[PDB]
Amino acid sequence: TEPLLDILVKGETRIQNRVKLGLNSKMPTRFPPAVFYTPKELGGLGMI
Amino acid sequence: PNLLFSMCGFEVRILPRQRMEEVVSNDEGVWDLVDERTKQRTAKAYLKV
Amino acid sequence: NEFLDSQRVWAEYATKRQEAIQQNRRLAFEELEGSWDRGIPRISTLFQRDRHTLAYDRGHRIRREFKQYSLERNSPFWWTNSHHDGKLWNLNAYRTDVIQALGGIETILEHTLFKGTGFNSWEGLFWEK
Amino acid sequence: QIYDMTSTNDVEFKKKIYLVLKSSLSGDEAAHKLLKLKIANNLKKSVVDIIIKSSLQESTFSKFYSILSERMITFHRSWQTAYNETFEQNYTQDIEDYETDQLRILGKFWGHLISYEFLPMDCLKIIKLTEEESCPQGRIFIKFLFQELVNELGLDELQLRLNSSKLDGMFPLEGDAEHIRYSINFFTAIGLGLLTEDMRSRLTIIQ
Amino acid sequence: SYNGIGLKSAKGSSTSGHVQRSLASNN
Amino acid sequence: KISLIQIFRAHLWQKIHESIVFDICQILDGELDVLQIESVTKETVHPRKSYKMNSSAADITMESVHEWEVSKPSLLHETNDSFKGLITNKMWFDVQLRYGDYDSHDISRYVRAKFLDYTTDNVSMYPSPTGVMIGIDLAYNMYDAYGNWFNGLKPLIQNSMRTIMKANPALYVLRERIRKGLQIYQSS
Repeated sequence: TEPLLDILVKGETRIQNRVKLGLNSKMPTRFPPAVFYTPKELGGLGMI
Repeated sequence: PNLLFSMCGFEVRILPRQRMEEVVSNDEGVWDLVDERTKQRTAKAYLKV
Repeated sequence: NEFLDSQRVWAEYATKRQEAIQQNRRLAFEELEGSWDRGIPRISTLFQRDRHTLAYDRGHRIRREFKQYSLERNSPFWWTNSHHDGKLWNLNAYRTDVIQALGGIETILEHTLFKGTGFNSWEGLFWEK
Repeated sequence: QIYDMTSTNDVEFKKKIYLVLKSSLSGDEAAHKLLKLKIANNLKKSVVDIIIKSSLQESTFSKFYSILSERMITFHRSWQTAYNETFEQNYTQDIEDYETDQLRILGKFWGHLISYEFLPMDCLKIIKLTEEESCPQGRIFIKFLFQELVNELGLDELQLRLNSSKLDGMFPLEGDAEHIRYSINFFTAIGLGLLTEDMRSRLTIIQ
Repeated sequence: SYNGIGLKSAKGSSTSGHVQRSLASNN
Repeated sequence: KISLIQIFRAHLWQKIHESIVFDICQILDGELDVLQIESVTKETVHPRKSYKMNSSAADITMESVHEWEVSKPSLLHETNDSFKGLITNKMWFDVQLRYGDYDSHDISRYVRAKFLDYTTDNVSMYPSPTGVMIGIDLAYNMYDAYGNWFNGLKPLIQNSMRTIMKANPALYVLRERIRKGLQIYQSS
């Protein structure tokens, strides 16, 4: 399914934007993927 | 040659082996359907959400 | 691949149950350990502590489906009862491989303020809540 | 010079192929990312090993690793030699280490590529069925190999390919009736005995 | 070139719109 | 910004800068014989100076018995140098504090860049432009020094810095306030 893969991209990036809305910057470089995807035991969000 | 139906959330295309008009390997989004007495794969079930 | 592996495992369990009837002995519980997490039901459900009272639970799927009319929060999972089916996915391997994909722990801690704490090594830190 | 008792250059490369492998969704996606890397020809034997070992971590066969390997072979011929060198390297050397849960993955894996002609039937000529030159885990690997041959092709289409194979390893005909008694006994234990009709004619003439 | 493959725009896509040819599928 | 005010509250950055400068001069008067100093002096410091990244002044001034022979300026962990270049009577010390980021947290590139810039600057007033600048990242508790060495300082100063980074109360108060904000504890 190609349309589901588009919704997965648009869905996951809205969640990352919700964190980027929490802090007052939507900047890409301020949020390397280490921020979102690091597990909770190391202080990251633990996003899958 | 296409038998189409929609189960609980799956959209299924059932295509038999002899109507395939060529046999190609597939990625794992494809069920290989096995006849019980031959143990031979004689149809391919194609899945979509 | 779950279902094809499930058919052979319950075939293997049925014969191993059949062999223990012939030898009149209890199943060794480690002979079956290699297929502990195999099989669609999940063979581990045969050795649950509460399997006798769960045998009288009937229609647990159809009641779980119609929980959408009783409750506001249904669940993310409405197809599986973990008591009747076991755990059907393991994601513990995902957590370790992300850390490798992010370059290891020491690369991740460069992003953080760990060195400002003054801690010599990561390992003792546990987390406060 | 400083002697290299460690292979940290290989371990970082072995990490990178594994991360490529786990970051993809479909088999064509990972096949793209490996061919994007432009791996040198000395390492292309080792890349096949990383694919196969990580196919044994899965604990079940997946069609991912097949269609991964099929797009490798059709790309360039040095990939096709790399699987042909690996299939000999797996059978002659690596069977002694592999558990029976890993053999059902490999026998279904190599049986997929052979039944769709990505490897020829002539690679099966290496495998020989005797009492001396067989492993008990090697007999397990052959059993899970032929079932994927039976399931994909059918019993009659497999009969045609084994007749054009002209191999001697599964099929002793020239003599040595203790091997003919061995080979009929082993194939019927798998469940395939329709192909053994050639040997039974050869066996009773010896008697 | 844009040979009928890709996106009408990468604006609402939430991606970059970067398209590369499948090296796997050739023959 | 709320958190960094709580971490650096009650002029902590200023208190940190006075604490290293004090700990340096209270060491260097102890080994006063092998240096052949006349006296060690801490200068009067503008309270804005410790957090003025635009320009800098000298903190600790050396006056020498005989005229010292200092090396061309090198890193803290440089192996060896030719001393024979500059015969000088007076050396200075500067303690620079920075707060690093993920991009720019190399103290070594920072201190060399500050030392080459401030000496060539006309505005930054150093007496007798020989003497080392000691840079400390407060974000990643790193430390480095880059400047002229005559003899004996370079092993003495790195023994001193390895102590002071472990021994300073003001750095430890900083490390406490970070740990209170982060809420992390160490088991075993």
